[PDB]
Amino acid sequence: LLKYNVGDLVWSKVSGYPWWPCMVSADPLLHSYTKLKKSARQYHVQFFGDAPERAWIFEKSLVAFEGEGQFEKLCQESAKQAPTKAEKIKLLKPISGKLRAQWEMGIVQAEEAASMSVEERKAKFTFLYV
Amino acid sequence: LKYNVGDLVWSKVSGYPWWPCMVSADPLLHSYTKLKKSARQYHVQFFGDAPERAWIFEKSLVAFEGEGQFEKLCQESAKQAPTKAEKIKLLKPISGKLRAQWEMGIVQAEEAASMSVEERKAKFTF
Repeated sequence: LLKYNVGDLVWSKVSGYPWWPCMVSADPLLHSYTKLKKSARQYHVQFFGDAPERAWIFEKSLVAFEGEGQFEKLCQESAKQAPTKAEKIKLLKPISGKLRAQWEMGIVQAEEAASMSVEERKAKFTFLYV
Repeated sequence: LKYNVGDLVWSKVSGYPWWPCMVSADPLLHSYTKLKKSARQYHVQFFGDAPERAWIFEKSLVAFEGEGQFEKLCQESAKQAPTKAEKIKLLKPISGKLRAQWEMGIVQAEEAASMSVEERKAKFTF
């Protein structure tokens, strides 16, 4: 019912990627965290992991983050909606390699963040130029 | 395919000016091009002093010949803007930190353009 705010934890879905743990944050060059591409709202997110990536993601590809247990249900619904048999097969491959290691590292960071207050998690996990 | 890894391109992302980029392998997916079918995307790294990367639709990519192309791309994007609000935003001049980083990307892209493919791939791939 409410708009996400800076610091909220979300799952993000990018094509070719498993659902990914993120935090809504302000774009450091645009100084906005939500905007209209003007009727389709996006939010700015940073992707947890070892690499500090960020992106503008459409509202419909974001799901509020409660914990890693949601990942099962998100994947089942992505599979039971995959149009082609070819994408269904790609979705059923257990994630592996550097992709898996970066995703598991992202899950650990997001679960630490989920147990902090918003003001504390913004201080700790916001990417900043260093 | 219209581009190979190491090709310099301009990328259009909503809210951003046309931005100098290099086509590159996604470090996790290992691909540099893919279908989201019949709608091709390419993976790019945005020049500048912080590493950013994205998957961009081919229709939002233009081969990078030189800085002089920018105002041409901007004029064409403004004619095509879906709404007058978006048009007006495209016509406002860039400044502040966004422009400083844009100019950083223009320097590295010209520098990268002035060295061979495998030369540029070595230094600029993060």
